[PDB]
Amino acid sequence: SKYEGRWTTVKVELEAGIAWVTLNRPEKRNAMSPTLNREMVDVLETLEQDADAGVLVLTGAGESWTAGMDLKEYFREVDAGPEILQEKIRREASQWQWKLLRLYAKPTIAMVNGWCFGGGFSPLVACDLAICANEATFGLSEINWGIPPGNLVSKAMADTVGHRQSLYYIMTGKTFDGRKAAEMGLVNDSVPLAELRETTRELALNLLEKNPVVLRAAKNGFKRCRELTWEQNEDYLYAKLDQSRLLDT
Amino acid sequence: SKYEGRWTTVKVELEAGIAWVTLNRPEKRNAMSPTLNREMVDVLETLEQDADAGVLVLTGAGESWTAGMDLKEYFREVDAGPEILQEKIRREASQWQWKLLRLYAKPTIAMVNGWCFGGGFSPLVACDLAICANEATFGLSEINWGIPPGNLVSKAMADTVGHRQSLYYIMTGKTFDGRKAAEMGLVNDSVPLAELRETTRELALNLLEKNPVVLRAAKNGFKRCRELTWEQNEDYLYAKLDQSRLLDT
Amino acid sequence: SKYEGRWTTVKVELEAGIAWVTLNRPEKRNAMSPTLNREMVDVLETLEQDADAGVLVLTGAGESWTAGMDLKEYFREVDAGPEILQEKIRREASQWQWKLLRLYAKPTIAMVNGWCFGGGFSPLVACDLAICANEATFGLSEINWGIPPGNLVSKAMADTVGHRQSLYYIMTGKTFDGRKAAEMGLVNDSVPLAELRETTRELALNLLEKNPVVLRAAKNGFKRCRELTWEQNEDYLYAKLDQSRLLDT
Amino acid sequence: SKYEGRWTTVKVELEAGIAWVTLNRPEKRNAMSPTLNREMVDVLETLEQDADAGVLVLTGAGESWTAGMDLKEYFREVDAGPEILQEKIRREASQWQWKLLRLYAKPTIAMVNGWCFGGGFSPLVACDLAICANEATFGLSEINWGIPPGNLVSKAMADTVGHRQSLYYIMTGKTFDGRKAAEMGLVNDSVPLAELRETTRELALNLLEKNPVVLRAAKNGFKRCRELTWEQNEDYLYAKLDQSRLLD
Amino acid sequence: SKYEGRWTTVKVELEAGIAWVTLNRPEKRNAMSPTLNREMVDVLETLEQDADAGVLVLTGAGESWTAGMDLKEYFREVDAGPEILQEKIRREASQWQWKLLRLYAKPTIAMVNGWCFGGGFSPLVACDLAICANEATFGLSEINWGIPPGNLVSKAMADTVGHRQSLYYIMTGKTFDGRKAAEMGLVNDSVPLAELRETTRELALNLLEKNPVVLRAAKNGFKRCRELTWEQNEDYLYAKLDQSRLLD
Amino acid sequence: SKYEGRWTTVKVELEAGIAWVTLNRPEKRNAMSPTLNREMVDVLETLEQDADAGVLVLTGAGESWTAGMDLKEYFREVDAGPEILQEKIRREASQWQWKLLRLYAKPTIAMVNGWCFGGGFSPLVACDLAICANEATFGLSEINWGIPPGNLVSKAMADTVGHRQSLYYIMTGKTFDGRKAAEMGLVNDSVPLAELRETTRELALNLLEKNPVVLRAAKNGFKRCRELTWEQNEDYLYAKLDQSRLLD
Repeated sequence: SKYEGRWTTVKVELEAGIAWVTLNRPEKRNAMSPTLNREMVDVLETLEQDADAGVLVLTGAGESWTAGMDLKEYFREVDAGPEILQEKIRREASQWQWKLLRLYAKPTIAMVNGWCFGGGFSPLVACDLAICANEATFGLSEINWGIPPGNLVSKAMADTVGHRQSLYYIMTGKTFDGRKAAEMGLVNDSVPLAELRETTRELALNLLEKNPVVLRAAKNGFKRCRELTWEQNEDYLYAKLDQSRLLDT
Repeated sequence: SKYEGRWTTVKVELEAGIAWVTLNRPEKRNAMSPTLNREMVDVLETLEQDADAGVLVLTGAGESWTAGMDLKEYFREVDAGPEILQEKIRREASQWQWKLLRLYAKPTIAMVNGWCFGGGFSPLVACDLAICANEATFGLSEINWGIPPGNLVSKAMADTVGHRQSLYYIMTGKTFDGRKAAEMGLVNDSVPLAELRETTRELALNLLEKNPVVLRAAKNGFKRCRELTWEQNEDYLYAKLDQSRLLDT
Repeated sequence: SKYEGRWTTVKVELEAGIAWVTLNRPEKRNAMSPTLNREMVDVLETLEQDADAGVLVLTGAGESWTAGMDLKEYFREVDAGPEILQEKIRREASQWQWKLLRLYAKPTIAMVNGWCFGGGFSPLVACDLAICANEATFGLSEINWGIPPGNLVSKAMADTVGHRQSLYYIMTGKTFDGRKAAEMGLVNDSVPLAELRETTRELALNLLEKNPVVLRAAKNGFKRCRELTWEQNEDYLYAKLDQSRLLDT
Repeated sequence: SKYEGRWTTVKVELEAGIAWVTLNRPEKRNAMSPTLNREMVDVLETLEQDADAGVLVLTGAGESWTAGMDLKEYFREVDAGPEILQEKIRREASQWQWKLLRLYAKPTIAMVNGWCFGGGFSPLVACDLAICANEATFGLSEINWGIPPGNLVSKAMADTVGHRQSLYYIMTGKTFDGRKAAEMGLVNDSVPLAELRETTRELALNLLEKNPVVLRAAKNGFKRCRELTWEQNEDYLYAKLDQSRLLD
Repeated sequence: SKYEGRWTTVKVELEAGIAWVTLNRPEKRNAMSPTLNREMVDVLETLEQDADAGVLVLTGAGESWTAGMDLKEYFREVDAGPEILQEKIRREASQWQWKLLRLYAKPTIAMVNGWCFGGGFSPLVACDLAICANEATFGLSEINWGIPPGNLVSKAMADTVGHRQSLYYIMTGKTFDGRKAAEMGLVNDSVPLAELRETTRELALNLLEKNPVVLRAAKNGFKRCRELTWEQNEDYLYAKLDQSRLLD
Repeated sequence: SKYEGRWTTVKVELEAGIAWVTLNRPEKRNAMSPTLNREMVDVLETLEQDADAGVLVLTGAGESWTAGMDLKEYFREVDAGPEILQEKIRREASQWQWKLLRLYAKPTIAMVNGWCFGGGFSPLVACDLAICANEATFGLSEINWGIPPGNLVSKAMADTVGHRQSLYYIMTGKTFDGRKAAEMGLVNDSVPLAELRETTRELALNLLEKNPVVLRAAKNGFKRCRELTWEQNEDYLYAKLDQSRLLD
C-alpha cells in the first residue's frame, strides 16, 4: 500500500479514487490521543495533495468509530509540560477535526461503524456526509464525566440536530443508536452494518464523478452560506460560482 | 382578464382576491430567461399596488413549475454585451426571485405542479408557504452541469432543509419527489396533483381573511427574526408590533 | 410548604430537589398579567439562590398551561399610566419569560399540561426541555386577534420549528395538538396527560444527578453556540469548559 | 448634450468618462421628492450600462447638496393613496440612495457643495468617496422635526462617524461644517468651495485609470468584508479576487 | 429634597428636569461594591418612572468618578456564599452598568470629574454621551491586578476606541488624561474641571428640548443599527420610526 | 545564537525575553514567497513553545518591512503544479499572517522600519500593537497591479482604518507615510526611524512585566469581543476572565 506503515494510530488505503482513512487504536476504541491528532493533520494535508484521492471516508478500526478524546494520553502530555502545551494540543485537535476537515478541498464522508462518543462529534459533522450502522451507538457522555462538551462538539450538534434533541442529549448524556442518529439529522442514513461499506462506497463513487472544483465550491459554499444573510449571499454565492469557473479552467 | 396578454412569458389571473401567477413558457419547462425575469419584476411591482390582489400563488404552465435558468437565452444575451450586462441580468433574477418576493408586502404561496430544478429553489423558498404535487420532481442539477448552485439556491436550501440532506442533494444532484420535499421541510405539504389547486386555494383564502398589515408584520418579522439574537429581537419584534398598530390605523 | 401563600398568581412546591412552579390563575387559563410577570421574576430570582432547588418545572393550574398575555389586565395597567409604563411592563414580561429563564443557572423543563397560546411560546422555548400532554392544544392566535406575535414568540418558533411550519402556524393561527408539537420539535416529547407528571419527574431527576456547574456550562453554552461561528466557538466553548473547571472547584 | 432634458429633477453631464450627476431642484434645496427618487433610480441604471461613464460624481445645484426628504411632496403622495403606497415610496428612496448606489458597479464620489441634511446622509455614505466644501453645512435635523432618522441615515452615521460623535449629532440635531465632517470621517476631505470641483475631478480621473472590474471588486469587497469575520473573509475575499480574474 | 437619604452609596438631585446621579463613596473613590450595584439598579428603575426627570447625568463625589470594582466588598460577599452568589452579583453589576443603562428610555450623560478605572468603563460607554474634565485620569488597571477586563469593559472600549489604542491601554494598563479620552473617542469632549458641570448642564437642557419618545427612538436605534446590516436596518430603522410615531 | 542559520528567509534574535523576528530577503524587499510563508509558520510554532520568548517583534531587514507577495516565486510554484497547490499556498500565507498570529498566545508588536505594501497589511494588523518609523511608506498597490487586495488585507484595513480612508487607499493605491499611518489608526505610533527600535524595545519590556496568561486573555478577548453583541460578551468576557483564573 502507498501509505502502508506511515502512521502509528491511522491507516490509509486508496481504492479507485477513494481514500479510506481508518482511525486505528482499536484496543482503545480509537480514542483521539495527541499523537492521533498530529498524525490526522498529516493525513489530511498529505491526501489533499494526492491526485489519486478524490474522496475521503473516515471510519474506525474494530467495533469503534471513536470513543472520543483519550483522557490518559492528553493529561500525561499536558501535566508533563508548561501551560502553553494545552494551547498547542487543543489547536492540533481542532486542526484535523474541523479547521482542515469541515471546508476540506475534497468531499468527505464519515462511515460510522460503531461507538461514536463525545469529541468524535466534531469530525463527524465536519465530514460533509455521514452513513452509520444501525448497530452504532452514539452519546455525549461529557456531562457524566463532569465536563461540558469540549472543542466544537456542541456546535456540531447545533448545526445538525434540532434544538430540543441537542439539549436533551447534551444535558442527559443518554446514548442513541444509528436509526435515531439518522432520524435526528446527525447522519444522512443508517443501514445494517453488513451494508455500511457498500452504501458508503456507492455514495463516494457518486461524488468522484463530479468536477472536483465545482463540488468544492458547492459543498463549502453551502456550509458558509448558512452563516450569511440573503443580501450577503447574493455577493458570496455568485463569487463562489465565478471562482469555480476560473479554477475549473 | 384585467392582465390578459400583458406579459409574454407570464400569465396573471385574479379570482376573489387570489392573484394566480403562472410562469408561462411551457415548451421550455418555464425556464427563467432574462425576459421572464424582467416581466416577473413588473408582475410583482404591479400586483403589490393592485388592491384586488390579497395573496399571490406562483405556479407553472404545463407539467413544469420551472426547470430553472434558461441556459440558451442567458448566454445569447450576455455574450452579445459587455461584462456589465451580466451584473444587470443577475440583479433582475434576484429582484423578482427574492429581493421583492421573500419579504413581499402580501402573503405568497408556491404551488409546485411539476419540475422544480436549480434556480427555481430561490423563488420557491422566497414564497412564504409552498404546496407541491406528489407527482412533482425536484433537483439541484447544477453539480451535474458543472456549476455550483447560483444566485440564492444554496441559501434557500440552508433556510428550509437540514444540513445533511441539503449537502446530499447539492453534492449528488439526485432528484426527489413531492413526498420527500414535504418530509425534508422544503414545502409545507405534498398532495396528489388532482388536489393541488384546491389545497392551495383553501390556504390562500385562509390568508386573505387576515388583516394584511398584521399578516405582513407577522410573516416578514419571522423571516428577519431568524437572523437576530434574542436581545436584538426584543427590540425588533416589539418595533414590528408597534409599526403594525400604526399602519393598521 | 416553604413558599406557601407567598405569591398570588404562582405556586411553588419543592420535592426532593424539584421546584414545581405552577402558573396559578386557572379561571383565567393562567393568562400572564403584569402581576404574574412581576411575581415570576421574584420566583426565578428566589429559586436561583435556593440550595434545595436543583431543577425547575414550569406548569399550569387546571386545564391550562398559559393562554398567553392577559389582555384586560395589561391595558387597564397601561392606559392608567404615561407611555413609560408600557416600557416597564414589557421589560417585566421579558425578564421572567426569557432574560432570566433562557440561560437560567439551573436546568428548566416546561411541563405543558393544556392550553399553550401566543405569549406562552416565549417561556416554553426559554425552558431548556419540554414535555407536553397529547391532550395539550397550542396556537399562535395573535394573527386572528389583529397583532403579529409580540415579545420573543416568533424567535421562540424560529429556534425550534422549521421555517415552513413556523410560517404556516404564525400566518394561519391554526391550532395543533401535543403530538404535532413533538413532531415539529417545539417540545422534546408528547405523552398521555396521565403520564405527563411521571415523564417530567424522571427527566428532572436525571438532570438533578448532574454536576450543576457543568450542566449550566453545557446547556447554556449550547444555546449561545448556535449564534457563533465555528472559529468563534473554538474560543467560546473552550472558555466555558475552563470556566466550568474553575467554578466546580 | 447626451442627457439634456431627460429628467425633471436631475441633470447629468458626461465628460472625459466622468458622469457629473447634479440633484436639480435648487429653489427647494434639492429636497428628495418621490419624483427625484424615481428619476435617480433611472439615472443609476442608465449610467451603469453607459460605456462612456467610468465614474459618477453626485452633487447639488445651487447652494445645496440636498436638504433631505421633501416632506410636502412625500405626504401629498402617501396621504392620497392606500397604506401600500408608502412601501413603494420608501423602496424607491432606498433603491437609488443605497441599494443600487452603495455597491454600484462603477466608482462613486459625493461632491458636497453645500447643505447636506437628514436623508442626504444615506447616499452621502453609499457613495464610495466624498469631498465637501469647508463652506458645506451638515445636520441630522430629524430630531428637531420630531422623527428619529429614517431610512439608512443612522447606519450611514454608524459606518463612518464614531459612536460618541454620531450620538451627539443625532440627539442634539446641531449643525457641523465641512472641516468637522472631514475630522469625523464622514468625508475623505474638506477643501475650499473654490477648489471643490477641480479636487473632485482630479480624484475621478485617478479612479478612471484603474481596471474597472478590479476596482469594483476592491471597493465593494471592502464594504462587505466589514460585515464578515476573518475566517469568513479568507473565503469571501479570495472568491472576489478569483471572480475579478475571471471577469477582467 | 425628593431623594434625600434614600440610598447609602448614591445621591440623586433633581432640578430643571435633570437627574444628577452622584456615585457617593468618595473615601473609597466611589468603588462599585455589591451594595452600590443594587442601589444603582433601584435608582435607574425609580428615575425611569419619575415624570420630573427627563435626562440623567452620572457623576462621582470627590476627586473620583469611579475607581471600578470594590475588590474587598465583592470577595467578602462571594467567598461567604455558595458558587451561585457570584452569578447574582455579576448580574447586579451588569443590570445597572449597561442592561438598563445602555438602551435607557431617557437620555444619559456621563460627567467624568476624576478617576475612571476598570469597571467604570462599562457605565461610561453605556451612557449615551460623556464629557470629562481635562484633569480626569483613566486607566484599564485590570492587567496590573492580574485579571483581564471583566464584565463589558473590553466591549465598551471596542465600541468607542480604535483597535490599536484599545489594545495599547488594555495590554499596558497605562493611564491617560481627559484630552486623550476625547482624542480617542471615549468621550464627546474634555473641558476644564472648572467648566465641566456648566458644560454638562447646557447639554442636558438641550436634550430636554427634544420629544422624549423620538429621542429614545433616535439614540437607542443608533446603538442597535451598529449591529445590523444595511438590509436588516432598512426594516429595523423604519420600524423604529413608525414605532416612534405610534408612541409619541 | 539560539536560532542562527535555522531559516533561509527569516532571522530570530532572542534577548531579555524579546524574540526579534526579522523578515530576511532584503534585496527582494522581504517579499513573502511560499518559502518565507512556510518558515514563518515554523517560527511562530517554535517561538510559542520557547519559554525564553515572552513577546514577539516582527520587523524587516534593510529598508523594507515587506513589499508584500513575491509574485515571481508564487506563480513559479502554482503554474508548475495542479490547481490544488494554490489552496495549500494560500493556506500557508494565512497560517502565519493571521491564523496563528492574530490570536497568538504571546504579545506581538509590528516594528515597521520601511516599505509596507499590499499583503504586508495582514500580519501588520494581526500583530497586537505596531510602531512605525516616520520614514516608513505604506501602500495598497494591488489596484495598480490589476488585482483587488487578496488574503485578509481588506479586513486588516476594515479593522483599523476608517471607512473613507480605507476606500481612498484601496481604490487609488496612493502611498502614505508613517505619520499618516498613526493618524489613521493603522499603527499605535509613528516615531523617527532613529528611535524606532528603542521605542519598540521599551514597549516589549513593559508587556513582559504582565502575567502572560492574563495578557493573552485580555488582548485576544478584546479582538473577539469586537465580533459579539453586548449580551453575548457578558457570557464570553466573564468566561475568558474565569478561564484566565484557572490557567494562571
